[PDB]
Amino acid sequence: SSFEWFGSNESGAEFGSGNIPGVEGTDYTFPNTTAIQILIDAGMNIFRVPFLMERMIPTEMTGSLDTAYFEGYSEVINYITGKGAHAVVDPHNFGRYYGTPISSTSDFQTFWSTLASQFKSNDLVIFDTNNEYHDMDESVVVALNQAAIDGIRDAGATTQYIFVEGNAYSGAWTWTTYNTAMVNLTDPSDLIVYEMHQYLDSDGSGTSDQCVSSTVGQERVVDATTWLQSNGKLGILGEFAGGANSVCEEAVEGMLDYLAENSDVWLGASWWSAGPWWQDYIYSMEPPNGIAYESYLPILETYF
Ligand SMILES: *[C@@H]1O[C@H](CO)[C@@H](O[C@@H]2O[C@H](CO)[C@@H](O)[C@H](O)[C@H]2NC(C)=O)[C@H](O)[C@H]1NC(C)=O
Repeated sequence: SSFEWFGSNESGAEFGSGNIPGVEGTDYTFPNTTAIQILIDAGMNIFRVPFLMERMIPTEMTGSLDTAYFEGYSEVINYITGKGAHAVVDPHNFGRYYGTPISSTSDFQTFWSTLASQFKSNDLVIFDTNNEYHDMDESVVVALNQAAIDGIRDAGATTQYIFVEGNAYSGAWTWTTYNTAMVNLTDPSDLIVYEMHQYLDSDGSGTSDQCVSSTVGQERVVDATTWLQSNGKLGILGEFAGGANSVCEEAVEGMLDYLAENSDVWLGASWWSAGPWWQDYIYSMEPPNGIAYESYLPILETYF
């Protein structure tokens, strides 16, 4: 292999974000375990599974677990890890709860204790503090990541890796601009990995199948790599995608090339995304039909 990890996001349980709590099979759905097996069969060994905070612990983030939503969610997590792959537990929330930016470190830490308690003995679980903090003050974002860490560990979830995420959608290309204060994160178990996202379209939003250039991928992860090398941190590219065309594919190959050459900071990547409701989606990695599945899986498998 080139990386310690390589996998895909498995979306569905976070869809219908406009509808809280929402109803399974209408607003949202869970990932298909059979389809995950196919990607395991192909050589993928880590799976990031988004979910909404408000659906997991309704009303208040110090509250109790929704039994139904948590069992739909855990069934997928226990399938991934029961097959010996890592499962990334991902509250897909942008640093906001019911749309308000999160500003209580003690409440966020209570949220994470409650959640991380239900997974404390599954070493294959990874905890992801929050998906893409944005438009919040840097200090608050940093403290929230430290709150999550504290609630995870104090819940006894002490062997699992913790993916922490930066401000500014935790993009790699803006990391040294917004997220230099994220060095000051500690963890008693010392298993912090910095999870960065990188898309290759003009604004980096990853909503287009067009890339800026066949070198834009590596160009957008060089700064972030020297920050990890300099300050002695580990990184994982938690989301990345390209359109099904040659220029994009060249840019993903050149970025992954660069990351794999720097294996000593970069532990791997995860594609955005797989999951059973993507259909026509320009980045769908979901078998048997997904546009990325046909075009990129043959490419990415070179790095497994
Ligand atoms: C989950 O994934 C499996 C594997 O892709 C899907 O099974 C396929 O289902 C369609 C028709 O329903 C068939 O064309 C394929 O032959 C099936 N492949 C199998 C069984 O390996 C299954 O439909 C998916 N379930 C969902 C999306 O709910």
